[PDB]
Formats: sequence, C-alpha cells, structure tokens
Amino acid sequence: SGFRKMAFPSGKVEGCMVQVTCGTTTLNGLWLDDVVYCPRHVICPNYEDLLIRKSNHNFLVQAGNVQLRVIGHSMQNCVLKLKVDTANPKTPKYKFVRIQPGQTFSVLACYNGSPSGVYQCAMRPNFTIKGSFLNGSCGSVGFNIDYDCVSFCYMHHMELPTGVHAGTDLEGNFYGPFVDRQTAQAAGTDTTITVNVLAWLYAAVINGDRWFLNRFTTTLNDFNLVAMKYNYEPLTQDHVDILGPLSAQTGIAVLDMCASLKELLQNGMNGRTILGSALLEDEFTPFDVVRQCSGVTF
Amino acid sequence: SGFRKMAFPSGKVEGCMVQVTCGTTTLNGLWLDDVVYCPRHVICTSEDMLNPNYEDLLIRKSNHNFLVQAGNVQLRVIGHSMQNCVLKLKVDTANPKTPKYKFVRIQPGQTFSVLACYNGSPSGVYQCAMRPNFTIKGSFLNGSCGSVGFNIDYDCVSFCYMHHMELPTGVHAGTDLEGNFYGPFVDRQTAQAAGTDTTITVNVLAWLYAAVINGDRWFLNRFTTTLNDFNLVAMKYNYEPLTQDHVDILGPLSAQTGIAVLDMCASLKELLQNGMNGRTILGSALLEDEFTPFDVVRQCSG
Ligand SMILES: Cc1ccc2cncc(NC(=O)Cc3cccc(Cl)c3)c2c1
Ligand SMILES: [Cl-]
Repeated sequence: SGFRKMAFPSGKVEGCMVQVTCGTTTLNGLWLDDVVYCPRHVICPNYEDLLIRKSNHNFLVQAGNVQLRVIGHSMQNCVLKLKVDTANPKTPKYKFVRIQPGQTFSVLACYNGSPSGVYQCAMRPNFTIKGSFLNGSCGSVGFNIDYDCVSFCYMHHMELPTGVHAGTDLEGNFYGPFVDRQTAQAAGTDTTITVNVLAWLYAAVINGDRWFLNRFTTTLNDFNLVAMKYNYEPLTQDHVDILGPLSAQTGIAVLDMCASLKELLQNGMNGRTILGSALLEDEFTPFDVVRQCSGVTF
Repeated sequence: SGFRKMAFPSGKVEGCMVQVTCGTTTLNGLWLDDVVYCPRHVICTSEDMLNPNYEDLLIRKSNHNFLVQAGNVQLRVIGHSMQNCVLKLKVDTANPKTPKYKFVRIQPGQTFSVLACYNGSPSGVYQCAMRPNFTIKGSFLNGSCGSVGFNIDYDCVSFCYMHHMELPTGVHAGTDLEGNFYGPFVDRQTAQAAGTDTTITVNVLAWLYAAVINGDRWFLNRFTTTLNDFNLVAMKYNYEPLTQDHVDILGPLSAQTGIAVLDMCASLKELLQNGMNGRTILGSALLEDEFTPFDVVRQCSG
C-alpha cells in the first residue's frame, strides 16, 4: 500500500553528469559515449557566429575530479555536442526520445556536474515543467527507464518569469514556443492532464479511497464539454483505451470514473482528500499507476 | 436475503414538492433553495402545444401570473427564466427543507426513484430505469408533470429526471433538471413515437448475479462465450449490446460469486434460447432489466 510521487532510480544517469565551463558560464553536460551534450547557451545571440569563434580548449569539461579533453564541437538545434577523447565507461543503454505533454519523467537536478536531487515531473500541456531549479541547474536531464534502457527526454535550459521551466529534448528541439535567449517569453495558459487525473483516481481506488465513486456514467462528449469548462485537456478515445487495464482491475469503467471527476469538478472534495491530496493530482500517467501498483524494477 | 424492486426513501424530495399554477394549467415544481423548477409547458394554453414559441409566451408573462403553493403557503415569485425545457421561478423564500443536492444527467440503463405528485402533493414512490430508447415506463396520470426522478446515494439527492409528457404508447418522456430532454423528444403535441425498445443487457446480468447471491444457480451452465458471440445472439432477442465497459462494471459481482462475466453471458444466452420452463428467478418469470450492477451490490451487500 501507499502511493508516492516516485522517480526512476537515478544511478544510470548520475554516471553521465559532467560539468561544462565556457568562459564565465558553468553548467551541466551529459556524457554519453565520447560526446558531452549541454545547452548551447553555455557559449553566451547568433549561435553559429559565437560558436565559430570558440576553440576546443575554451570548453573545460570536468567528470568528477578528471578533466576531459574536448577534441571537437558541433551544434544540433539548441544543444551543443562536445566531442571528447574519452568514451564514458559508465555509459548506459540509452535512447533520445521526445515526449508528448502529459507524459512524466524523472529529473536529476545537478549543479557543477554533481547530482543533488531527483524528482518526478510531467511535461505540462503548455510545454513547461513545474520543476525545482536554481542557477547552475542548466543541463540537468529528464529521463525514463524502459527495462534497462535510459530514455533521455529533457535537458533544462531556462526558467520563465512565473517560476516554471523550459527546455529541449536531447536533439536540442525545445518543448513549447520558447527560444534560448534573454527576451520576453511567457508560459501559455496551463490546463490539467485529464487522463492522468483519472489514472490517479484509479490508484486511489486500488488503495481503498472510494468515497468519490458514484453510480453514474457519462458520454465521452458530455465529459469533454464539462472538462473544457474547468481547463482540463480533452479526453480522447486513445486515453479511454489506455485506461482499460485500470478499469478492468477496479471494475470502474473509464466513463464511470469520468462521472466521478465531473462531480469532483462541480462540487469539490468537501473537506475530504484523495491519496492525501486536497487537489486532483495530474502528474501520474496510467503507466506510472500500473508500474507503482505492480512493482516493476530497474 | 430477498430481492425487491427498491426505491430510495422519498423524504428529502417530498419537502421540495410545490404546486405551480399558470392560468388554467396546474402541475408540480421542485423548490430548491430560492428557485422552483418545473416544465416550461406550464405557460402553454394546449392551443400552443402543437408549435409553441416558448420565448414568445414567456416574455408575455409576469411574476404574478405564476401562483406557487408550498403546502398551505403561497410563495411569491420574484423572477422567472427558462433553461432549455425547464422554467426556473425565483421565489422570495428559500426552502428550509432543501437537502444536499446535485443535478445529474443519467445514461440509458440507469435506475432512479420517482416521486409521483399531483397538485404539489406526493402520492407514491416507485423505482424506474431510463430505457435504451430514452423513455421511462412510469406510472403517471394527468397532473403528474413536474414529478421528479432521483437517487439518494449517501446524504445527497441527485435529481436526474423531471416528467414532462406521456407518449402514445403509455411510456413517458422528460428532461434532466437542466431542461435537456432524454431522447429525441420535444415538449410539443406533434407526432412523436418512442423508438423500438431493447432490454438492458448489463442489468439482466447484474440481476442474474443477484439471483446467484440469493442461492439460485439453476440457470447456470458449463459454457462460456466470446463477447462478440454473445452480442450476435443478444441482438436477435432485442437486447442491448454488452460492451467491455459493462463487462468491467460486472467485475465485482463476478469476483463475489466466482462466475466470470462471459460465463454468466453464456447462461443468459441459454435462458434466451430456452426460456424458464415454468421456473422463476428471484420470483420473476421474465428476465428483469431494471436493476443496475450498482443496485445489486447496494441491496445484496450494502
Ligand atoms: C391525459 C394524460 C394521461 C396521463 C399523463 C401522463 N403524463 C403526462 C400527461 N400529460 C402530458 O403529456 C401533457 C403534454 C402534452 C403534450 C406535450 C407535452 Cl410536453 C405535455 C398525462 C396526460
Ligand atoms: Cl448514469
């Protein structure tokens, strides 16, 4: 029993964190095989022009107490790829994956190439992450673990004025309409990840929290009409299908749980909590719920 | 033990019934807080009924045209507005007997209790199900318009139906409490017919599980079925398709009795083919479809 916001074990990723210094700027890099990936803003904008003025020895890369020697440099979108002489012996089996909003991932927050903490995030529908970052966290990565393979899905680049965070996939493509420069940028109006709230309601049912259940059901269209009024993401037939296993395990049809959510949105919790929360939690995907309520290991 | 068609206690709803009179028309209204909800056709003169322009008829009305009576007390109407096919009469007194309530729109197959009223006075309570053709097989006479359908799960009354009309087959049509009709019906005297009705398959299976919980297994068999083969057979007996949602909903009953849903489906398939052969199931010689899976669990267990 119990339901916690749980991150993947960070060990395979910790062995990849290095410190990248370029001039006065110090941030984090991800050392995989003989390449160090880091935000291109470490050179700071005309990034092609700033990069052409740099030499390999301008980038000081530090892996623990060992200084790596940079033998090449190239830019792929908003990520800098520093070719190093040494292949990381701790390189795990990995993939670079781009995630969709609503998907969750773990973030290994680092400062000076050293991991300080790990937390679980969700890519918000407005493509920002409500992370926890201080100055020096740039280059901290977001990942998932698929059996023994680390899927890198995020690299931290910046903080928006609202305290939320923006970054890219590992191919340097930003999540959201953000750019890596000092200019007026704002996170768009956020919405609630509906499929995730339903997944979390199923987790609450599995943990014995059933007060919110009711005898009612709803049409998918009637629910989307209601959900649109509360700034909730539309629930698609894909989401309903994804929720299938949880629906089968608890005996509560997806549209049945949707009617519980409809009443919760119009009536609130009425002094009650669900999984120790007085708010509807949207940062657990249907897969996160199944994995935590089954015990999958890495 | 025992399985009865059980209605919710009507007390919380009785304290909300008021009489609404507009001209020659008298029907029932539901007094919740300082609002009286009733069918908008109370403003019609029966000569309007065929093609009524409700916006046009309502604009010609004043607050003092609507006489609202709560017991022996005449309530004062201080405002009026129309929301779909329901009239909302703002009154100068909040109902002190207003219970904790919600307005819920139900899906076909769902059940609810009906508090039948005449002249703002409750005369009886019965259990009903929203038919797959969106009609209800109620028991209503003239003057029952405005009688409400509800469920009382826990201490909150969930209003799901307001009676508006009787179709030519003796079945009834009405709306949710936001004035949206169930089915393709309109509050007009025009030619309207209930579509071909079908048996609520998930409810019959729930009722077969209730029979098993009550000690009856005569109808069970050694067979199982695929969901698709059950639906092919069920369609031929005018039964609603059973979806994966229904199979999932039947999960708890299947777990409690040790009989898999598709196993129980094979038993229903056999009953459809053979009939009962002079036998009964829960005192009925017909397959009962007005108990949902939720009704069976509430009544048989708690
Ligand atoms: C005579 C009678 C008998 C039983 C009845 C049972 N329920 C309702 C009655 N009346 C109506 O249906 C009034 C009506 C007519 C046309 C359109 C609308 Cl929206 C309403 C009943 C009347
Ligand atoms: Cl329903």
